[PDB]
Amino acid sequence: TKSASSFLDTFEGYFDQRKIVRTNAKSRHTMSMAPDVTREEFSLVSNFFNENFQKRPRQKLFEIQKKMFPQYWFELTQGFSLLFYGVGSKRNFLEEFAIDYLSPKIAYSQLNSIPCLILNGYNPSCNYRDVFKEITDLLVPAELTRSETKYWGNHVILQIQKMIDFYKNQPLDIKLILVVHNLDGPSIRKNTFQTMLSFLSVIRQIAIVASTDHIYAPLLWDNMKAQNYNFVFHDISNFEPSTVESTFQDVMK
Amino acid sequence: RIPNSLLVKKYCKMTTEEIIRLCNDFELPREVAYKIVDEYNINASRLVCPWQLVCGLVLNCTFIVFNERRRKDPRIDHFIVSKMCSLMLTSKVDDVIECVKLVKELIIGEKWFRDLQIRYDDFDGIRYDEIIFRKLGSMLQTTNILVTDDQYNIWKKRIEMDLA
Amino acid sequence: CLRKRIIEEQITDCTDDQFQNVAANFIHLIVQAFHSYTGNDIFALNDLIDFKWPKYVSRITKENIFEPLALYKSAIKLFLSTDDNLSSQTYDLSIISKYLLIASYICSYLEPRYDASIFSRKTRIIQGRAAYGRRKKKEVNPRYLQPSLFAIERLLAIFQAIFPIQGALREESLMKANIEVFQNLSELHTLKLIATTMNKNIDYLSPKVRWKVNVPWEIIKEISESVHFNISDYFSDIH
Amino acid sequence: FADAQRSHYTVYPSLPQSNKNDKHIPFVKLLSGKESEVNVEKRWELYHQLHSHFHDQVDHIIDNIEADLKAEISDLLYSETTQKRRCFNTIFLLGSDSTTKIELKDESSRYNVLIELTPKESPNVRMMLRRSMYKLYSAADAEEHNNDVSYDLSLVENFKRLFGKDLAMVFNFKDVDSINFNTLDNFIILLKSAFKYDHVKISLIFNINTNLSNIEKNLRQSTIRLLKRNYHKLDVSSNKGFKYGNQIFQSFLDTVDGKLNLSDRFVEFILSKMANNTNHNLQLLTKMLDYSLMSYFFQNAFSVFIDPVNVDFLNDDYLKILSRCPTFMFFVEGLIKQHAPADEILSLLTNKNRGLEEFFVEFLVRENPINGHAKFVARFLEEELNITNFNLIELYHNLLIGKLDSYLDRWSACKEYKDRLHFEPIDTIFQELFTLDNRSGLLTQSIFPSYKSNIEDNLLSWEQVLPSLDKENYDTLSGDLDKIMAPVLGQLFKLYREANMTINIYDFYIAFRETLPKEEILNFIRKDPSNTKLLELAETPDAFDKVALILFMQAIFAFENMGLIKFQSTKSYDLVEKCVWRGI
Amino acid sequence: RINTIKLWLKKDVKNVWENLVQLDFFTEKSAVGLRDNATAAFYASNYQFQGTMIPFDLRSYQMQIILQELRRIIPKSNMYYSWTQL
Repeated sequence: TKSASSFLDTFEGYFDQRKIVRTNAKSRHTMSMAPDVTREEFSLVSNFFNENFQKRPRQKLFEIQKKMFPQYWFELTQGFSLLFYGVGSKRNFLEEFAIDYLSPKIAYSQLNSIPCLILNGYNPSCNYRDVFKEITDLLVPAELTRSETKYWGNHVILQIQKMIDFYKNQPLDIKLILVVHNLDGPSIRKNTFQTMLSFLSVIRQIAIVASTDHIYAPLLWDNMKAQNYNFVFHDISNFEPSTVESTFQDVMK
Repeated sequence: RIPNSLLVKKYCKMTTEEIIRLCNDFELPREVAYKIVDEYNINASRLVCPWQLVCGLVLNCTFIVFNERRRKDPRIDHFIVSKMCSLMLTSKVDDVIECVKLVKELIIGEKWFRDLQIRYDDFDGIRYDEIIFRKLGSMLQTTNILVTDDQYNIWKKRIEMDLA
Repeated sequence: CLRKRIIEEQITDCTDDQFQNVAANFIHLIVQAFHSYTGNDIFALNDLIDFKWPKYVSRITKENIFEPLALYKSAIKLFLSTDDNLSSQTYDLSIISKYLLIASYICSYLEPRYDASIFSRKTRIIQGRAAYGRRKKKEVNPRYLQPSLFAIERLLAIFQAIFPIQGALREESLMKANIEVFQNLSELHTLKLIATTMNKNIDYLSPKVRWKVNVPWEIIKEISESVHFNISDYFSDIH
Repeated sequence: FADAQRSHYTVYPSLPQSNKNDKHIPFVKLLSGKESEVNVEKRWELYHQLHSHFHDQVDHIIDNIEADLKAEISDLLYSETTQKRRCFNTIFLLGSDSTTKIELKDESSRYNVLIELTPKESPNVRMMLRRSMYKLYSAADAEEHNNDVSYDLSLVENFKRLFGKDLAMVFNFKDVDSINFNTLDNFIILLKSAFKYDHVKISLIFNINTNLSNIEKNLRQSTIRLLKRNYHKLDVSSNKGFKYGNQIFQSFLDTVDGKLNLSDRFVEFILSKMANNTNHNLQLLTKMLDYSLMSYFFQNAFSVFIDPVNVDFLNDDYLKILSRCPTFMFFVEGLIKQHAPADEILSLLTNKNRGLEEFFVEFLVRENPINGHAKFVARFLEEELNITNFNLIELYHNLLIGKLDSYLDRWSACKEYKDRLHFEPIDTIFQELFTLDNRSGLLTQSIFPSYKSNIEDNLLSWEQVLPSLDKENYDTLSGDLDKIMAPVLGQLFKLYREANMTINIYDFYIAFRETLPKEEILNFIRKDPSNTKLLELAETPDAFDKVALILFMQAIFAFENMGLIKFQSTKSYDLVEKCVWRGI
Repeated sequence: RINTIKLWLKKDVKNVWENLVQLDFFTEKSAVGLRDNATAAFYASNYQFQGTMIPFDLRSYQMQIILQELRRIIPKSNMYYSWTQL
């Protein structure tokens, strides 16, 4: 009604809805005339509608896709990384998949459990040097010697390359499960973090279980990043209310 | 003069009697006819030709009301499109193939399409318990390299009469 | 290479003057042939003399050492063109990356208002009007300048307009942008063929980072020749 | 709580000590839960035998391309001189990704160092020089078995009197298309003055991932004429000269020789996806073939019958499954239509289990060599005919279709051999349980998905992801809401699709406000027994708008970090811009 | 108008173009030269300028010697001397 579009969404829907609208046909209405609320009325009706609008169909959907878990463990143990794109929060999926299901099954099969490094990549305070500090005490690799370090190089990338050539002479058992939430988040989409996380997925002895939120996500990875990940993509879009992450972002009036 | 086609004539006046005749040609039920003639009230002025939208409607809302009828034989799958190709005075079947594609995204998130696809459990041809395991990429999905379980026994029953 | 040519050709009518005169004549030939090319630089003449010397000794046969003119008429091929470059095909890229380079070349030289007159081709069902196009052809030739800056949705829209047909009613043959299109687009950004506003360590996933091509026309014509895409009639309404 | 507010919290999951079962393999019970556990164990061990036999050949090919490449480069790196003797050797490695190790020979009384250089290791000329002379002094003073020098070309000047050996440094620029050429020709100019020192031998090795008309367009012409003194080119790419696609696809047939078959659609999908990617194809070959194998042994129970010892575990459900193959239907229709024996088709139709149970085990001695004859066509084209520009995958595709003669006449070089290179094969009954295939779109959905299209489809239609229910409505909190009301963030997208390019957020809110039920949600909002705050706002005479703005603003600030909405006009954030269109 | 002048192709006018920036007849668009102190010549040695990452024949150069000053210094017995007027 408020769009005079002849076509709808294709390339000609792009070319058709990008017209030029005059100054009187426009509707300059500020959102001040929207009926203002408090922060606590939002905070109340939000957490009401999260778990009381489509709660049983969403639990039905999670039980539908919860019998998919042995295929995820099979794909992880055969070398691939996993990537869970979709509408809604994939957070509790990976918290109920990697903690509950996956590492008990990995720990039994090679006979404490298998360490799970969760990584809240929707938090913009996500440096890769303290994350790699957290990797280098769950594996504790060797140090960078004088000949193998270079003239003012990056020590993290050289250490991961040293771990890569170390773990070609090793048994193939999962030693860590690295659970990245919102892999294209605002401090992890940058290039050296992705070089780190792409060189970590070269190692067979670590299972990467990632998740994305943005829609132009796959152009973060070229023929070198998408080859060292070797993702397998799984649309597990489950329409979650996504209220763990929205406390980080601005909910400004 | 002979007619070339019927989905050519621009701004031909179409009343609801022709639309309900075209709906009762395909034996489509009441609650889909009372959406096909009620949508014509909505977009009537902005119509370059009203023998394309009503033409594509009665194959888009025909494939969703008779979905289980098509799964046993592919003869009805050609029967409805050939009936529409000869009812629209058209020699080329491709021009009514393009009709449902041009009208299909015009009604994709419509209301009556939304609660009419669940009524027959169509969900673009393949039902819900077969498509929710196809969106997740499950290796335990039903690929059609065999024949369907209710179809093998009816393949068996057409053999006992060819020997007795 | 000359002192083996004098015995390969059985040349006995020679002395040291008969070598140094053809040497000085060759140097004068490179000078009067290539001085308008180089300039007054000894270094750009030294290497031309080093290049074109044995291909000039390979043209003396039995009596070109006595005359100065039919030897120059026996080697006129190496005194017209310089032949200094490092030399078939154009680029060893994929098909969708070549069409992505072509579409990024199109959208960063075309004004964004005039594309619904060049690419919009499908039959309407609703009352709408297409783009009329530009009235007057501007003869400033925009593809001499620096390119423009576009959003990635315009590249993906022009990409599926110019793409050839692929793939009987459930195909929907108009190719959508899968993983491989985005992966090849990021590969083109890595190979510095499409490029952007280089802020230091820019995020690709922002609605404020716009893209541009930085390959010239002379390789885009060879690319559009390789995939056989008529691109000469895309900039026909400018010159 | 407050653990999802700090980045990288590691978590050790505690575990129950034992459950004492065989659940150490992911292979579920197939045949709708009728399979035996020993067959699942044999299926897992059989898949691992096949996967190990494949990857032990893939690793030898992948570690043989390096022994071919180190043999290739180190022959035109040496064994040649130039009469000018004041030039550096130059090797342009075309199409190569920077992934190769270079070996330098003995050549005693002369050091040979390799100085790898990177676009991160080169922000200007002085860091290139300091890193290069640092690597030179390190790889000179550590290959000797004591003062500190400055890292510039003076070490190259007095390398003869510092150590006693002649220098031969071989530079190696890793991503030559990614360095500044303005820094690179400055470095080449700065290296050119090393010619006057009579004990050096500079060699340059360029790893180019594009064509050579894009390197000699960006360089300066004097550097190009310096590089035209002793230059060689070398095409290093695994698509040139199809030898490593004719050794990965050849070795995949050596694992499936007789047990499995490949479909037509599968090999043409391989050819379509290997041609839309040029840089790495020896990896996109293996990660399609392995994922084809993994979706087979996870799905096909009859994989346990690809070994000729498990022939006796034909239960009743296997006989149900194999009977409804359409090739067997074509065979039984053949047994009807040519002649009429009654009591054999009456046996093998539905009654006799022993005839069908023993009939299938005859169908495994058959071979019908597709991949047993294709190696003969490969050896004929390589050895007797000497044509090394053929593709085994595409030749195998045409041999599988049957139009192989067109592909053999594509060269017009073997006209006297179109009978010798001919083979017309047929189908063997029960192929269609033993074929690697893609007719469900599985290798498409989970290796190369239409990502943005799937996101938009789940945003728009949403009934293919959320169920509809018919019993669980009264014990719930929202039973009548799943049928009359679309989910917010999936309802707002229906208005986002048919909006303009500039969407006023107040009009985008009003269009969302009048697509909600009014007389249902004002009854629904008073349902909670515990809290008391949610009911008093329903006692306010403007409840519907104050509950509508919460859901609208939640959906808007949920779309925004997904990528569909750009807030233009900062310090206003009132007029959003649609920036993702469906179908593209 | 007419024995002539050989038109050199754009594969050989590149060397001429580079020889007229190594004689300072063209500058770039806003490129400052040598910096004043030693740190500002270091702070810019780590910067990667946009005028050197774009292709060669699109760098927006700038004249050192205008056409009026070119008119009076070229001798009037030249075959391009009429072309210095505008």
